[PDB]
Amino acid sequence: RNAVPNQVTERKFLVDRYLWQIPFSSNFLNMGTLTDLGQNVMYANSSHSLN
Amino acid sequence: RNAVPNQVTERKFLVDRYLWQIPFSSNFLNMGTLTDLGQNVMYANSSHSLNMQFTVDPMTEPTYLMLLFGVFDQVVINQPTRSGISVAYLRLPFASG
Amino acid sequence: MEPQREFFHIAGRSAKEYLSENLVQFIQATQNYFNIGEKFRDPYVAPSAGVTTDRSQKLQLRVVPIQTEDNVNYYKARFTLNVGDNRLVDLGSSYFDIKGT
Amino acid sequence: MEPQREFFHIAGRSAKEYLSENLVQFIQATQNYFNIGEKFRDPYVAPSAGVTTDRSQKLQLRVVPIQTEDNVNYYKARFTLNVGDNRLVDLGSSYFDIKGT
Amino acid sequence: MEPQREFFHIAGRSAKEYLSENLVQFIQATQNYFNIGEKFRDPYVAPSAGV
Amino acid sequence: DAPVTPYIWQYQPQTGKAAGARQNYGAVINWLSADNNMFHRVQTVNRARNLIDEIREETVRPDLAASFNDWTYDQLTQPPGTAYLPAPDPLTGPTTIRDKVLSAEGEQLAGSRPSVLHGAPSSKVLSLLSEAPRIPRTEGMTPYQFANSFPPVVYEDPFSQNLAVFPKEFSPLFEPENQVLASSLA
Amino acid sequence: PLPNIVDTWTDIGARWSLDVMDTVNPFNHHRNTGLKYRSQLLGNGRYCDFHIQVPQKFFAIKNLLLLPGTYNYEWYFRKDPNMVLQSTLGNDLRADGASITYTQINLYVSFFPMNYDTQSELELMLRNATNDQNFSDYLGAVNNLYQIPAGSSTVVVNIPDRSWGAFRGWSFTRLKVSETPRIGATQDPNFQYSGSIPYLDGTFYLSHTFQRCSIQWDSSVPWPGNDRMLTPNWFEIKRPINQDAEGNDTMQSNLTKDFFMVQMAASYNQGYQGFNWPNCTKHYGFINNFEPMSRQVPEYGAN
Amino acid sequence: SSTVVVNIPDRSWGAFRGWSFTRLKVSETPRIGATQDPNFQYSGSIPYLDGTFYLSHTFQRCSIQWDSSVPWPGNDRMLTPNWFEIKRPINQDAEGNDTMQ
Amino acid sequence: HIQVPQKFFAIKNLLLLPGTYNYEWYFRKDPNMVLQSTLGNDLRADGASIT
Amino acid sequence: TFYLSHTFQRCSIQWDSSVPWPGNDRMLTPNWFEIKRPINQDAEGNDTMQ
Amino acid sequence: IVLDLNDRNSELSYQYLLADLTSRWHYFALWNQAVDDYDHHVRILENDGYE
Amino acid sequence: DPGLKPSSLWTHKIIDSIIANRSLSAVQNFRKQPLANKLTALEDAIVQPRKDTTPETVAAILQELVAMGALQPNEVGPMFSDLMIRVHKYNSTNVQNNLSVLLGDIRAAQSEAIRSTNVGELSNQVVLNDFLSREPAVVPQGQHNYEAFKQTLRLMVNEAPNVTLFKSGPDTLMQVNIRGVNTVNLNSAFKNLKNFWGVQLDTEIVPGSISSKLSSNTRVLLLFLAPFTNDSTFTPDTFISQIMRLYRETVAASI
Repeated sequence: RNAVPNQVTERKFLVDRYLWQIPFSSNFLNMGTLTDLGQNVMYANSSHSLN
Repeated sequence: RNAVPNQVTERKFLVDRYLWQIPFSSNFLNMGTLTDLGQNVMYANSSHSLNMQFTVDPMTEPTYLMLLFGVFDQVVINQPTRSGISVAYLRLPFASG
Repeated sequence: MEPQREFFHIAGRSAKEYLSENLVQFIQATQNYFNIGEKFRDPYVAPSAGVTTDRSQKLQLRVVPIQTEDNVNYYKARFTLNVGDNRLVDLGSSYFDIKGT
Repeated sequence: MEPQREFFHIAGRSAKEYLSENLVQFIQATQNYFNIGEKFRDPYVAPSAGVTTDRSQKLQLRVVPIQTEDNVNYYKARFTLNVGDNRLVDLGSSYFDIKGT
Repeated sequence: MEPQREFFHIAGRSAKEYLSENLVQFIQATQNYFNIGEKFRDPYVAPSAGV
Repeated sequence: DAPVTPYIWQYQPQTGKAAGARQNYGAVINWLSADNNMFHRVQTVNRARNLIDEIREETVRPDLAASFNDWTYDQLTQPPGTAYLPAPDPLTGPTTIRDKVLSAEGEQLAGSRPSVLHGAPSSKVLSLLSEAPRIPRTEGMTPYQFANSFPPVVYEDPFSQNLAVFPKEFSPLFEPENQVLASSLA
Repeated sequence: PLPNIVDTWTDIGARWSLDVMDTVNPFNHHRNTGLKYRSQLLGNGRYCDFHIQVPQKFFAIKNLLLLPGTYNYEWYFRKDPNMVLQSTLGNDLRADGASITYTQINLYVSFFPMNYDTQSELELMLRNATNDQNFSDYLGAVNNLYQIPAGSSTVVVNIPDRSWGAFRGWSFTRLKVSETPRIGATQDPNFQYSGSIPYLDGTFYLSHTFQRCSIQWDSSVPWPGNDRMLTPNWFEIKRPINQDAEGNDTMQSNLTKDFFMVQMAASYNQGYQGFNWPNCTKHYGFINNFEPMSRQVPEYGAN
Repeated sequence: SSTVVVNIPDRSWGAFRGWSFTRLKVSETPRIGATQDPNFQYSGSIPYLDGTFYLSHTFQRCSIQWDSSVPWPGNDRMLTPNWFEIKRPINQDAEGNDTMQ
Repeated sequence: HIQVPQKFFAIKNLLLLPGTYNYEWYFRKDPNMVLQSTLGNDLRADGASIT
Repeated sequence: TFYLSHTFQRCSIQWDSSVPWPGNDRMLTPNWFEIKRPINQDAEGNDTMQ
Repeated sequence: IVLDLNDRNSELSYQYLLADLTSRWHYFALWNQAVDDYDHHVRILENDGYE
Repeated sequence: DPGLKPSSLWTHKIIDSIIANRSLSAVQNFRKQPLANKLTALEDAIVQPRKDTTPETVAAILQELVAMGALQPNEVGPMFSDLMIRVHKYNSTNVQNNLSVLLGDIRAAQSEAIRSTNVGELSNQVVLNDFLSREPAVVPQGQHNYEAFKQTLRLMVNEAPNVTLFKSGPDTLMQVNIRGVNTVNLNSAFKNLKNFWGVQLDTEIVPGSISSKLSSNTRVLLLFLAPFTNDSTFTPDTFISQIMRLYRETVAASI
């Protein structure tokens, strides 16, 4: 009944024992070990150089 | 060592979250989703009423009894044209009861 | 719409049968990432042909003992089981309903 | 670069294909007590063409209500889920993202 | 008369192949509501030579 | 000197079977206060409607009556649809490979041409929309077929034959599990 | 509470639930780990913001697959604090200053990036009339809330003559009137409770107190009526011991021999070849939460 | 009570013309088949014999089913397609469906 | 009021055909064998009895 | 036995110093991968899992 | 295409569907998927005194 | 049979299938067996176990009275144990001859039904309709080639001049007059053709590994059925529809 007004919420999350994985495929599913884009980068055998 | 004699035993049971079921089958087993009495010619092609009385323990306040009838709720849906959709709702046996 | 039990698939053909042959070959190929085959109802019907009779008989069957004996060490129970004509018993369902103080 | 892919079995033939047909019949007989078939790598290849488009297409769509209504008891919202051509949505992926106080 | 290993089904014919073939087609029909099944023994025999 | 009333059939909407047959009360002329002249006029138009029904029951296609309530797939009217043409290769689509080539040249693409519906090179593709199912329908008649076959039968003498041609199908509690087998019996 | 109703001596040595706590909702507890987790997931204070994701639970549009076209998808949300929010004590949230309000919502969908010529084959297969999508409600039931008056025991229900073809079975509990709302109206003014609703949640707890049950078709022909049960006319569920004469008491409890069978035969396909603990047990199953109990009391009155 | 279920068994249904229905008080309706009605303690206007119907409201709903399954008119003819909806109490109303205020 | 099984293996799963059968079986009244105490004392000395 | 996964905000991947990933306007924020956001900077409601 | 009846319960039908597909023990904070339970030693409490 | 007859009697018959009539397939199964399975077949050469044929003879005539419609099928339950309890009591030579004469009239009643109707002309169809019975009748990835393959197989049974179409114990063979490799196992040809119905000739890195999994058994079956089909047959642009127009034009051209 004597609760303070003007309260602000704070949200967070804890993730343990997990590497953030981002797969190298089109729809980010698992349609194969050798993925879709793993075969499509090999078009004309050029190169890429990412950051 | 000096327990009181002539004592009497009292049994009861607590059932939570269950919703007692009575299957409409001949041997009360699950031989199919569509049961065997459901496609029996005696019950399908004829009309019968239902008188079904219960007996519960008296409580101190009013109480609903949540009676459920096992029916077969089904839909179909066709989309024959772009921006076109249509359904057909139909359940056996309690079509608008 | 009629016959209203094969149209709404209460009974009749299974999900691999009332579909197009081109669509069954699709939902088997594109299955491990884009599931469609859970969107089609598959019936599952009882036999209702020669599995349970009209003739009146009991499901569970009490018997009383014929004659009993009480000793200081043991108690004798003696039963006469009757399996009638065209009946059938599995003895795995047999158990003693013993009762005392 | 293939054929250095196919020799190291990144891609190519499955485990019951590049092995000799007498060895496969050995490791299926002696399987319950002396397992060998986990010592042979088996490729698993995504189809890479014909499944996913290349063109610029939004993957997950937010849509806000057209014409709401607010009173004491309820709160209407009305959406125009505008599925264009060449797009497919399962409504299992649909949910209302409600923010309030 | 029939030998002891064969009569009591310690070794010999499996349950698919000493029943009546109209009992096998009967027990495979039910299998769920009234299982006969396990009222018949199945010999499981080590190879004992060449292993 | 009075003809009999024809037995009308009962169609069960679920399962499509016939649920017995009762006689056609509810279409009976009340002759019970007619003299000898109006009674001959009334029983003439009763003999006229039986003569129409005996013509119509001549064409009952007598192997539907043999497998009564036991109809299989080749005796039922199926929904129309073409045969099976195999689905074409999606690699041979008009814009599938060129999207993998024009983008890998450096472009980013967005946009497409509407389809044939506006939302065998091409007859194989458009045969997907009018295709029959794999297994046709078994065990059920549409009311289009239950009215085309099975007219109201007429039973000129009531129950004065052998018990083998006893009309057991007229009872509503008739299952197809019994000793004697069905045939063309009025 | 009064002091002497419980202490460390009450029903000592006896696994026995209290006779007056039986018809009291056990989910109105602070060890209710779901409600404690659902309350702490929002926050700890009084004034809180929230950001939630709600499903679509209507079965026809639960997992429908859509083809191209412009669609129109509206829906009404509730604002009743007794219905939306759950309290541990189960008081009136309408009475105090509890209020829900919505500042903005939006719908999220996920378009699968299918190839434009693979979709052109899959659309044509689903525009076909023989590839119509079928869906079914998982429960498949008809809700009927027949009312027991306060202090009564016998309730007769009456259904006039219907088809009864492809009928599946019965299911029944008891629900308190104060704990069960009226959903068919836009707002229930007689709904003064805000704990767990057993009509909407699973949470049934009055599954006992069902002394007898009898099914009868045309005020004649009892069902099953072919001398199937032990007492072949009615489904006797409880028989209180000191009235029982010959068996009829499974599990060291009041549940009868004939009716324990038709619950194991319905749920777990047993009864004819011996009972055992089943392999796959669901959350709303029978033998998971059936708990018998016993105690003794001395005779009272004389000395 | 607030629900009537009227059942008719099978019949020829040839050249059926239509339906008509009201409500009548039991006190205001005699049984004419007797030579004198002993339970008829009323002498005002009889709506069963005069015109004088006045309880032609209080109906709310009407549902028609053929052979317990087939609806009429089930061709999606009405807005509420499974039953003729007669009254709709306002504050229980969203999508219009109310005439003449 | 309890329910005791039959655990001899030629009856435990026997599928019995029609006919009249006589099924006699003895029960123990020994308190040390039937009952089970925590401390493992002598119950036939400590007043325990069953009937 | 990691414990510092909850402390990433952004993952911006760029192929030839000109081409982002996944590109093609896939995500709601297509240019990078926005992992966590403070809720005061969220007025548009792009937060899962409460 | 959403024709809504009063004899239906889409709320409880979802609660029995979720107990069929997934386990009920786990807490999935997206759909607020947390099971209403009680304490097994409180409802059906067992008075054993004290050690 | 009701049936009172067991199937697969190899523990009694494998040892006089090697000595008498010199079966090579029975030798290959016999060497494979373990030592315990092997010693239970060497005594049955020495002493053969004598089986009582009385309950199989009594049950043979109870099934005939069901077949003539004399008594209902629920009555051979109680009436069989009432007739066996009589022949256990009053067993004599005059009774054991009465069972054989009644049993001799069962076979003579049905052998007259074979020669008069001439169902021996249709002896190919009876073995063949028994073969197409326990089959699944619904295949995945197929179902129009699969239904049409059975109809052209029933056409070959009726239209070919001399096909014996006999059967061994587990399976069904098929013997035509082309000398050499006459026989075709129809059972193991339908396990090889289980997956190859709806296969379309698109996904081939190398041609082969689709037509190479066709064994030498089922390839001869595709050679025997090739002249008796058409182009109004198997659905076009599939794998089986282009075999059957390749094997047809290697027979219609090799004349």
